[PDB]
Amino acid sequence: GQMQQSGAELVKPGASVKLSCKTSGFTFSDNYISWLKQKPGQSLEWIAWIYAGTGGSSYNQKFRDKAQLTVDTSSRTAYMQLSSLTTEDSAIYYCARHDYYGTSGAWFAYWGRGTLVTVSAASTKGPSVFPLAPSSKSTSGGTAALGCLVKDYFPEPVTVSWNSGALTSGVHTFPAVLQSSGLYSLSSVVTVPSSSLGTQTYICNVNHKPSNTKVDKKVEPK
Amino acid sequence: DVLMTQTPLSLPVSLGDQASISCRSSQHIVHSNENTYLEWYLQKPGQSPKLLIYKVSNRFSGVPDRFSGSGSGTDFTLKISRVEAEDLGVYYCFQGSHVPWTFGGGTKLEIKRTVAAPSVFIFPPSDEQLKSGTASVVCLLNNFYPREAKVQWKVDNALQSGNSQESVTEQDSKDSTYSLSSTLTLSKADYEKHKVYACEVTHQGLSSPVTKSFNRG
Amino acid sequence: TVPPMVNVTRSEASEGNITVTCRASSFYPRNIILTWRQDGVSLSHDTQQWGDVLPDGNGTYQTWVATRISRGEEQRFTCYMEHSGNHSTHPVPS
Repeated sequence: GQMQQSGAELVKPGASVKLSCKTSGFTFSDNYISWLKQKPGQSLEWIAWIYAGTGGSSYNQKFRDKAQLTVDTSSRTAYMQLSSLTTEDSAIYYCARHDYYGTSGAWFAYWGRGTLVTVSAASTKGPSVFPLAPSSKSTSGGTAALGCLVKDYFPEPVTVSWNSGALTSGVHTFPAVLQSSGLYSLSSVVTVPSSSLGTQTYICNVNHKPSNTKVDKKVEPK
Repeated sequence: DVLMTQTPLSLPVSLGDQASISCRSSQHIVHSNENTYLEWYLQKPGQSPKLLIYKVSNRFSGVPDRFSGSGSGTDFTLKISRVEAEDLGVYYCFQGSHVPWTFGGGTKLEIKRTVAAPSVFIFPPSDEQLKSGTASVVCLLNNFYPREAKVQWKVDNALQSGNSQESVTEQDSKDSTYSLSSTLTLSKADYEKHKVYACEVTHQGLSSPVTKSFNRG
Repeated sequence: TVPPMVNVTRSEASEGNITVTCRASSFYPRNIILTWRQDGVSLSHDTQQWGDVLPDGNGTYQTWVATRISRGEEQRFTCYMEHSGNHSTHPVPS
């Protein structure tokens, strides 16, 4: 089936947020929906499950007062409400299903893509996008490297494609680094034939959903 | 609570070799219904965890038979008989037997491939950025193995410090390599006060260190 | 003590055959027997698939058991459920 999780959230300390896991392509009422927490570069924790058929639940006692699971049978959608948010509640949150009839005793058989929750008082901010131009200084053999510096945004995440998804071959988009400013920055590069730099145009497409921003930057040789 | 300890934390393995990961629980994990809900998950880079094995030894649909799970009491093992490139990522054992349910710390599988020297590139800051008062000079190290590498910045033969940040990608399944970006961040004034900007790279695959550089203008 | 609600469902219909699943739900305590029978005789373990005996989230438990049969033989099969003294036998809908 499908398990569509909502986009990343920026939320203030002390506030709450309601995460959604909209699903299709399977009998929703025959599934235990679990929610799991992962801080980037760390392991996972199990928060709770709710059986969609009954609305009954089990809670990790650590998240007793933190999380509240609900289910809407009509829309085939699961919800987790997290409340009284602190910085330690900043993490990726996954919904996962136990296909109780299809593969019984397998708890997290199918997963959503994850919703990144950032708990911070800082405002949203869209990135500035600068070219990393190809040149003799960025040419090794017959191939050249070119790219985009996506700078000064908050919070995570940002997504980068090249030529509207037509270019994926040779691409590396680096993990963002938190600058001392409190804003993120990342680079996205692509290796191409040196002889292509004349005719073939290259454009990075940056999308930052938390600030409702799309930037397209053409990258020409210097 | 049931504590879940994995061995090793990082697992270098050559293509086609046998890899195996241990998962040790602090007490028994037989659910009162007499099943043992030990599960193994693989998190590939940039993806959510995927189920490989459930109830100790049951291979999930789609999972190749090279993946195998076993063990009992407090001692459980996942084995991969012929490690392909797409197997890289972080492996987690999980117990769903006693509340609260708990994961192991994770085991990072890396493909141990032949030494690959990086292709080194340098990028000057754009005109668009310099108008706003900052200069970012970016150095790229592309498609190398192993992960270990040193990037040194130099501005007129003077070693830099405290004014750069690094980022390394996860291992690419396509060729078992890494790539690294190093950003030198200066003010426009400081940037325009010097001529020669150089990125110096040290890595196993390079006979001697490689320098890429440019002159401002 | 709470007795289970037994419910048989028909699925995976093709080539004159069907899969029949006997669900048992909303029961307490955990201990239960559930098995398909042909002519009152319990089927082999290797001819049936079992759901794990797991909690509802309301303090009660649920399980299931399923098997493949031919259309025309429904009257021949029954789901036997036993739970805390009491027991019952449940037909296949046609």
